Amino acid sequence: PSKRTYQVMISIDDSKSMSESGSTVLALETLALVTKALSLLEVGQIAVMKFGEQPELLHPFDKQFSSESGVQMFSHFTFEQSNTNVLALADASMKCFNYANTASHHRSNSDIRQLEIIISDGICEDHDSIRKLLRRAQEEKVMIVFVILDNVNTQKKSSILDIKKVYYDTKEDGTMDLKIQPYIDEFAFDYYLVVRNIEELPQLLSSALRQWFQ
Repeated sequence: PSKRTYQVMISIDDSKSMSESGSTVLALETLALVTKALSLLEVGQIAVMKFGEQPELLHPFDKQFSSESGVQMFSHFTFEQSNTNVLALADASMKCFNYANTASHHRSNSDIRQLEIIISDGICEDHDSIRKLLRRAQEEKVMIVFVILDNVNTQKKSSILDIKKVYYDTKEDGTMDLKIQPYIDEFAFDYYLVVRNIEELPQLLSSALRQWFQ
């Protein structure tokens, strides 16, 4: 291995689609599985935010310093058990955008890449907001990762159609452009991927590793 100084914020969806237990459990437990199994070394730490209709910081980078804090605090931070929210993308984005990056920037006084991991199931109700959110991230040199839930909490046939329908509509109505949602992810480096479950994480980590590298 070799030097890779950076810090990471992980933002986990707390909207209505997370109301199915499969979505919340796998997303939060996996973050916890990773964190617990992870040599969360000096190279970079993890800050975690929850977000629905509004973002909530669950904890700062160095707050749940001990994995034990995570062992108990995942319950402390239980996501809505029966979720009825929407994703206020613009706010969730600006909250972690400003917080994680500013905190990292000041906190460590060093050569740290700013990475944000986005865990959600797809297109947001206000995805149009991306044109500015993207703009801001670009200007500020902020790196992101987008993990797309298969439109969880909707019939599997609908997980597909809900997102493809936006595309289908995009094709006819010249007003519309699905691209704005995928757009936020500059996939040349800031790759995004639709997944079924937590076992696609090794792909992410590995792809991300090369981006962690350089």
